Amino acid sequence: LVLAAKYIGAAIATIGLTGAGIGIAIVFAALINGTSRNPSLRNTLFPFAILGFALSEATGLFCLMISFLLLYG
Amino acid sequence: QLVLAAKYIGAAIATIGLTGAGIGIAIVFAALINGTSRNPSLRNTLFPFAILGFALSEATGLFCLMISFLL
Amino acid sequence: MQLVLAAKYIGAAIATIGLTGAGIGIAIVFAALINGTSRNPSLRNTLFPFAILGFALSEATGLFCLMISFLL
Amino acid sequence: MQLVLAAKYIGAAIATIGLTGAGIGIAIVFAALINGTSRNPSLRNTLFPFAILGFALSEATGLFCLMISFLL
Amino acid sequence: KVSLVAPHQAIFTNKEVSQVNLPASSGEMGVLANHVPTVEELAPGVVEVIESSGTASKYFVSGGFASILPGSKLSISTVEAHPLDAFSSENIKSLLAEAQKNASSADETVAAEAAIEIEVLEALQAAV
Amino acid sequence: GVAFEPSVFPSFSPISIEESPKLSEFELEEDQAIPTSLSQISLTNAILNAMAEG
Repeated sequence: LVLAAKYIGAAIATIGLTGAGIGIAIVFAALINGTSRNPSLRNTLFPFAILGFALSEATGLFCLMISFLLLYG
Repeated sequence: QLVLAAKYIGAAIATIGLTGAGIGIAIVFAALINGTSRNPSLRNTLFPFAILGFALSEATGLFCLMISFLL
Repeated sequence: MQLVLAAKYIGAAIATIGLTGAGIGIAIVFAALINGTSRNPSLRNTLFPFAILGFALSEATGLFCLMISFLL
Repeated sequence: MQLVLAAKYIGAAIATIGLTGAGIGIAIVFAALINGTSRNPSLRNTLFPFAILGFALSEATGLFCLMISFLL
Repeated sequence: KVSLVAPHQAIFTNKEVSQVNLPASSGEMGVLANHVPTVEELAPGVVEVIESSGTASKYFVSGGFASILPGSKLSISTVEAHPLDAFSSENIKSLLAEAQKNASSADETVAAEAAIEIEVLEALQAAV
Repeated sequence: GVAFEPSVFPSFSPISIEESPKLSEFELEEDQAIPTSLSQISLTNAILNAMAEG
């Protein structure tokens, strides 16, 4: 029962990838549509896209650590 | 073996709440990036609402991850 | 009681799925308020009272669902 | 009983999944009220009666779903 | 506070109004006390301005650009602005019948100009 | 109502109407003709005011 529960722990915990994958596209859609309005190119919108993507990707990295720990430790 | 098998499932199904916390950080940043190009919400003003709004949306992910790692 | 202890750990995991509505709810009110304060008018009043009172009502679902998960 | 005690913990956790509809319902009415108040003047009137009455109808789904979870 | 200035005379001129509903291109929007800056195109509809109580004056505008300022100012610049009582029902039927028969009957800009005149005449005749 | 003076009025083109400072404050449709339409309408409006004053 202990060995069978470790394999299912790394699969049910991967359901949180929908928020991290769609979050990178939601921030990129507003930056691409706003850059063509003249003239958010150098910095401004380009600098906020790198820092804004790290906050949305923090949920995917934290959820993946709990799934990998059940199969190794 | 029933108590040890239930501890692994307590942290896997509880991680499904990351969809609201992950998409919430990008939804607040999408409206601030599109609104800053309308002249001239740059220094402060919109920067204080985006920093305070992102911390309130991230409180759901930190609270849900505490009950899953406590098993 | 092996069956009672197995259902106690599984109760805190299925009840935590409601964080998607509470997590995305606080960002929906902040996205519409940040895009409306940049043009007509300010952010110190009018929309400031609705953003503080609106975020407290949407966050009640996360606190109520977390009490049943920690007590089981 | 072992079977009756295991089903009670699973009933309170599966019923907590309905908080996504109740949490997003309060944020949906707050997003339209924050953006609609900037046009003036539906802050203290007009949309003021619709925001208080509309939030009570969306909150009825969360209170009815939470009663069956605590009673099981 | 409105500024309905046409190309012949001044209607509102000074800021002494309350509410005004003018048909725009998107929808039939109405300005309140201090509307937001939403300068949109005005379609051929009825531009009624409520004066405090029920003293509204229905002005059939021919289309323009309802510009709104951020300091409680509404500039409704139109080409022609006449009242609803300044039009006859017998003379309006002659222009609507001639534009329908001339549409899709020739070439150049003769068929394209008849389609816009038939749509503006049908909206003014239904609001009597 | 007795004397006059020769004045002048400038007219912007289509490339100068969209490159203003507070040009994005109004709800203008970018899909339809809004920049070229506002520049062409200003030339006929300024010519009618100059001919009436002249």
